[PDB]
This record gives sequence, structure tokens and C-alpha cells, in this order.
Amino acid sequence: AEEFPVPNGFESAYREVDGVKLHYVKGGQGPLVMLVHGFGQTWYEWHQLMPELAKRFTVIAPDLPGLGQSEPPKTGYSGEQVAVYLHKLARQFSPDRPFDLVAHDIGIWNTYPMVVKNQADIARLVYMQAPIPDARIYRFPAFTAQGESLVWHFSFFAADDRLAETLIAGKERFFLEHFIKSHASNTEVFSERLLDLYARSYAKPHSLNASFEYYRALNESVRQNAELAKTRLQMPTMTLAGGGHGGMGTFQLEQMKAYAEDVEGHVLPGCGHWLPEECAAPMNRLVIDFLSRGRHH
Amino acid sequence: AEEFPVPNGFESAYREVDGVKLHYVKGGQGPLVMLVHGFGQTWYEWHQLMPELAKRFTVIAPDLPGLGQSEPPKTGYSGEQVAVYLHKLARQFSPDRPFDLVAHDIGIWNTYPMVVKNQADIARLVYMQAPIPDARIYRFPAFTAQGESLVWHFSFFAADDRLAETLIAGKERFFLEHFIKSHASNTEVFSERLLDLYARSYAKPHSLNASFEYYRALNESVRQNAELAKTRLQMPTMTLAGGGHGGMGTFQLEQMKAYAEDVEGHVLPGCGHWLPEECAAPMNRLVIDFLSRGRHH
Ligand SMILES: *[C@H](CCCCC)[C@H](O)C/C=C\C/C=C\C/C=C/CCCC(=O)O
Ligand SMILES: *[C@H](CCCCC)[C@H](O)C/C=C\C/C=C\C/C=C\CCCC(=O)O
Repeated sequence: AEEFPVPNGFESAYREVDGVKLHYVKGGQGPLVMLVHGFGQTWYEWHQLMPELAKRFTVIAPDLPGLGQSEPPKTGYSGEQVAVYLHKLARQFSPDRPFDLVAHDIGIWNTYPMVVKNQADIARLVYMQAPIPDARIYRFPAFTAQGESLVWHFSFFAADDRLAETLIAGKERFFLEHFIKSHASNTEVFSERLLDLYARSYAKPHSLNASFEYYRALNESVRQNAELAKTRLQMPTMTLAGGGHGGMGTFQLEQMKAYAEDVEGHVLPGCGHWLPEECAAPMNRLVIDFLSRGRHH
Repeated sequence: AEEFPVPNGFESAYREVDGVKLHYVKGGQGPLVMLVHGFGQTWYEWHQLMPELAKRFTVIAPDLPGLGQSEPPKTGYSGEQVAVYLHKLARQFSPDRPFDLVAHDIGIWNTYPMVVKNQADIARLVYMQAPIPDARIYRFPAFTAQGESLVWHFSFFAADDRLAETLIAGKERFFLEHFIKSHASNTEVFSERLLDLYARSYAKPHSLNASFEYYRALNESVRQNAELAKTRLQMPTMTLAGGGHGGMGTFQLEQMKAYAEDVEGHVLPGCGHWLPEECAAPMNRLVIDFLSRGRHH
């Protein structure tokens, strides 16, 4: 039973990686692009980009461990542990050439360590809508003159006593609509059906727990990245960020300038956090153009 | 019916103030001291301090509007609105002499405007464990490298669509144990029996909602205080803050110096947010000594 509709010409499949059965959706022909989703979502957030990219690339969109239909990690939820699974998954399909990487929200957290540690394996990189875990996150204000901030969920999700699982269980659909819309500029892209699908997915008890275990490991990821960041990223990089409500604005490119030698960035006016859905057409175009001056079918 | 045991020699009573029935506990003889509790608790947090103060003062400990056994406010939950109720209640019992004030957590928010607008009515002032609402609160971090953000609850409680009531209803006792203990250094004083008492009270639907409405009005209170703070406090003031997990440390005194000409502050080591319970002996001593520098019975 697929949690989300698979687009035509794609297959929903599973691979075992280090004892963890990972789910992904794959299609297309050419060099590999891996698309890594973020919190609240699954591979499905890429379902509009995937058929376009599949015209020139092999496209794979895994579910993060514990989310969607992927088994939880057996090592842990820090960025360095999770990135092992995603790197080895990508290499099962592109063992002989570098692959491209596109990540959104905690997809960044779960890929940056494998990018920095295996730079020869990464052809081009696209990061959108999340800080790389480092000391900058310790500055983000808890509360704003307009009300709730964009980052208080860090502490809510990281709290112990299974605080988030316990308060959200039985209200998963309600809470998902709230945080989607509280980080959105364009809420009308989110149908009741789409919200139902996302909510059913992360409401699985192991997926609800997995969602927050990424945040309970966030400080460990920050400490890990403090060492990894001694090595600057050398591949061509693009950042994308929303310019509207929920968007990260200039922070995305400005942070990446400290990590990457070769980086260009865009801020999308009128768009919030959920770029693949709120601003599908211009985000698809920027990603496709950026990846298509590298190499492709 | 009493939500909490009234100490020997005190009366539990009610008084209508501008159409709102406020509950209070009162005892002793001499000049008046009003003790104003904060979020998650009621008049009862003062129940160990009250018999000692009552040897020298008339002591009144009201329930904040909507909390404990007091009716919700009819005007609103901003600091300036709620302070009217508390000032009028005090002045019912001390119409012709200044009175003393002790306030904890959001009891500060709900008293600071009537202090600065009626400085001749306040003989001495003791504030503990809360910022006065102003622009400084917009810089407190959402997420910390160590420990936990003390202030992320600001956005949780202020989030719209009744987010906090919807998630917490039916789980009030679990949530109260979590946020009390996470803001505590000496957690062992919060026995299940004591947590049961506090949770039964704020689980009343109108009390659970009232609790969060104080935070939904926080931005308004900040705007109110920007004008009010053009006049510094002139009466003798003392600040207390915990030095341990959950405590505000030096911030309490350092902010108060911007508001008061005559202020001394204490940081209590090994004590978190809940000073009357975690550190009863040194806190009671500090308060009694400070208020007994003035006229007492
Ligand atoms: C995923 C967010 C999911 C939203 C639902 C809970 C990650 O947990 C967070 C990624 C992005 C969140 C948005 C804001 C990041 C904060 C940066 C603000 C920078 C300010 C600036 O422009 O300088
Ligand atoms: C009552 C909170 C206690 C109940 C827990 C849910 C008020 O809402 C908050 C009062 C006291 C603690 C919060 C603020 C800390 C004040 C200054 C922060 C100094 C340093 C920093 O953390 O930024």
C-alpha cells in the first residue's frame, strides 16, 4: 500500500542499506539526482519536479529513515549517522560517477556530512530552506513582535519526555495543517487531500517519533558539523529560499557562503517554506537549469 | 470548594472588581502585602511564605483572572488591563495607605503597569523570575547548545488557532509536570501530589485558555510598556532569580536596573524558576527581611 501516488514512469522500491530497509521512488535515465525531503513530508514533495528532471536525469527520492515508508535508522538520528544511509543508497545507483543532490529542510541536515566527506561523489548541490546545523541556530529568536517565530519548533521537537509525540498523538492532522500554514506564504496549494496524505504518513507511531528524533539529535549534529566544516565545499552549489512568510530570505545564501567556494543563491518573493509546493514552477525551473549546465542525458 | 488547602488562620474569599469575581486568600494584621503568582500555579505557591508574613502584615494572595478560582477578565489579558483588577483589589483593603507587592513570573507582567502608574500606592516591590515585557524578549534564543530554551513556550502559548489548548487538553497533568520540572533545578520538591493539585486547577477549560491568553497579549503588553517605562520606578525594589537550571540568573537584576532607581537583586544558587517551592527557606527569608525594613505590625 503506497502512502502517496507514484507518477507515471516511476517505480516505488526498497533497498537494504546497513540493515535498514529504505523506501524510494525512482525513474528516468542519465546521471543521478537524489532528492531529499524534510520534516512533515516524504518523497512525495518532489513529485512535480521528478517527471521534469527525469527527462535528462535518473531521479531518486528516498524517504528519510523512519519517515514515509523507510525503516528507522539502526545507528541514530544525527546528521552524520543518517547521511551514511543516504550516501550508500545513492552509490548503489551511481557507483561510477558523481551524482547531484537536492535537499529541503532537514534533508540538508541529513546530507551535509556525506557531501563534505565525499566531495568527489557530489557533482552539484542544491540546498533549500534550512540552516546547516551550526552555532548560528543558537541566535534565532524564540518569539517575535508579530507572534510565534519560525524556529520555536526546534525546542518543542527536541524536548524530552516524548513531549511532542504525547501532545500531538490524536491531533496529527490538526498539528500538520498548523505548521504547514504557519511556515507558508501560499496555503492554497495544500488541498485537504494532500494534508490528509501527509498526516496519515507521519502519524504512524514510529514515524511520529522519528520526526522528532532528528531534532533530539540536532545539537549532536551541530557538534559534528563543527569538525566537518573545517573542509570547505568545492562543488557548484545553489541555494533557494522563500522571500515571503515562512521563508528564510537571505540567510540561506549568506550561511552557505561560509561553507562553499562556488555558490549562487535565489530568494523567491511571495514564497514561504514549502518551495516545491508553494512555488513549484519557478523552483523547478531554477533547479533544472542549475543542474543542466553540469551534465545530463 | 477550595482547590488548595487554606493555611490555618487565613480565609478564602471572593471580591467583585469591575464585574470580575477574583478569588483570594487573606490573613494577618498590619500593612498590606499582595502576592501575585505566575503561570502554571495559583495563590498556593505562596502558602509557605504567607503564615510567616502574616505575623507582621495583612497578606492577600489573589488568583490571576481566569486562573485558580478567579473569573476571566472582561477587558483583556494585556498587562495594563489585568493590572487594573489587581490594583483595585489591593486598594479595597488598603484604600488610605501604600501597600507592598511581590510577584512571580507573569504576575510581574500583570502588575508592572499599575506600579508605574500608581507609584504612591506601592511602598516596596519584589519581583522574581520573569522579564518585564519589552523589546529584550525578542532576542531570547529559541534553541540552546546546552540545557533548553527557557522562552520557547512564549511562541507555543501565543500561537494562533488555539494550538496550545488543542494539543494540551486532556494531557494537562502530563504537560504541567514536564514544564515545571524542565524549568526546575530542585525537581524533587514537585511530588506527584503537589503536581496533581496544580494540574486539577489549570485543567479547567477556561483556566487552560486564560493561561495562554496572557501570552497572546504579550506583544500588546510590550507596546504598552514602551510608553509606561518612560518613568522609572522610585520605590525600594528587590529582584530574586534562580541561579540553577530554569533560573534567569543575572538578567533579572540587570533588566530591573533599567526600570528602577532603587534596586537590589539576589541570585539563588541551586534554584531554578520555582523559588517559593525549590528554595523556600532562603527565598522566604529574603522577602520577609526586605519587606520588614518598612512599617510592620
Ligand atoms: C524544517 C522546518 C519545518 C517547519 C514546520 C515545523 C526545519 O526544522 C527548519 C528549517 C527552516 C525553518 C525556517 C526558518 C529558519 C530560520 C532562519 C531565519 C534567518 C533570518 C535571516 O534572514 O537572516
Ligand atoms: C513564566 C514561565 C514559567 C513557566 C514555564 C512554562 C513566564 O512565561 C517566563 C518567566 C521566566 C523564565 C523565562 C524567561 C527567561 C528570561 C530571560 C532570559 C535570559 C537569557 C536567555 O535565555 O535568553
